[PDB]
Amino acid sequence: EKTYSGFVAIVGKPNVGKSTLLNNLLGVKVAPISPRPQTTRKRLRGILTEGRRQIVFVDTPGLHKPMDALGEFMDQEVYEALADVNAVVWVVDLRHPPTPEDELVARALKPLVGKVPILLVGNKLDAAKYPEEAMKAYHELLPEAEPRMLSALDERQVAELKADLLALMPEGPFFYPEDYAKSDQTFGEWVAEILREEAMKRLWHEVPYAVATKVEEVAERENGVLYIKAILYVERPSQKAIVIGEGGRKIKEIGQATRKQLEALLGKKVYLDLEVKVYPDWRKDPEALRELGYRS
Ligand SMILES: Nc1nc2c(ncn2[C@@H]2O[C@H](COP(=O)(O)OP(=O)(O)NP(=O)(O)O)[C@@H](O)[C@H]2O)c(=O)[nH]1
Ligand SMILES: [Mg+2]
Repeated sequence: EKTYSGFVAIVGKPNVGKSTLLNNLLGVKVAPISPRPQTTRKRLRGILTEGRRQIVFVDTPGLHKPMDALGEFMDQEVYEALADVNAVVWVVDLRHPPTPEDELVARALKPLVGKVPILLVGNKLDAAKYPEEAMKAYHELLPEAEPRMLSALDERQVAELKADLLALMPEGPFFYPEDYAKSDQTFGEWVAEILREEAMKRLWHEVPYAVATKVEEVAERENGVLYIKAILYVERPSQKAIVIGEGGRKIKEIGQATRKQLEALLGKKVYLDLEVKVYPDWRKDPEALRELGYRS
């Protein structure tokens, strides 16, 4: 009879496991993940429907001090993610004590204390040496939050968190139909993000942060083969050379890894063509940002 529905923002500094947590809460990979401290750049909605209850999760960019136009967009994305939700999941890395970036998040959540439930989720319990001490320090930054320690990779602990969040949703009609996709994004966007993820993990120094991607063509082909053409943009000529690599070895590595992940997630054959292009300092180009989808 009755139905419950709400939004849950997932926030925290970069690299704590926010996107990993979302994918595991949903049971399907919808968000890019990488070991680099600036992977997510735009809010991403993950739709969880369980029985008569629905949660629209909002993954967000890691909170940080903006350095350029892209950073400003990202900062605005976090701010807007926190404007109207029914609960907030603040993810922290239990492997170390709070950093100034974590304190930045605690500060951003103060106005929500007492207004919306805040769950302080300590992540990476599996790799933390001093989980308890770390968790205690994080909690002192926002005493009002409900603390818990887990690994976003642990099925049982994540399922427990999911149950606790569903019980917090207010009565109301579902925001999305119960048969809606697991995330609110186009197939093209999802593919471009998978490619960016594989690129970021295989590039170093400043290059990962200069990478943007876009799918320009998707089409049925060959013998049940899905054809995909995508562009990997960089900000400068020296980066293009490095992404391509000696004899095109680097871009081939990236392309192969992306094709294989795509085939494993889609369960079908994929033929992927990649082209590397320079989009002149696009992170500072308002027009470029709009073309690339970082619009607002
Ligand atoms: N050992 C361990 N690693 C984890 C866990 N959860 C996430 N990670 C790792 O932490 C890194 C960052 O995870 P990710 O989900 O991209 O973090 P994020 O908070 O979304 N980063 P950003 O804000 O930049 O988008 C990845 O290498 C990921 O595999 C966990 O429970 N245990
Ligand atoms: Mg992320």
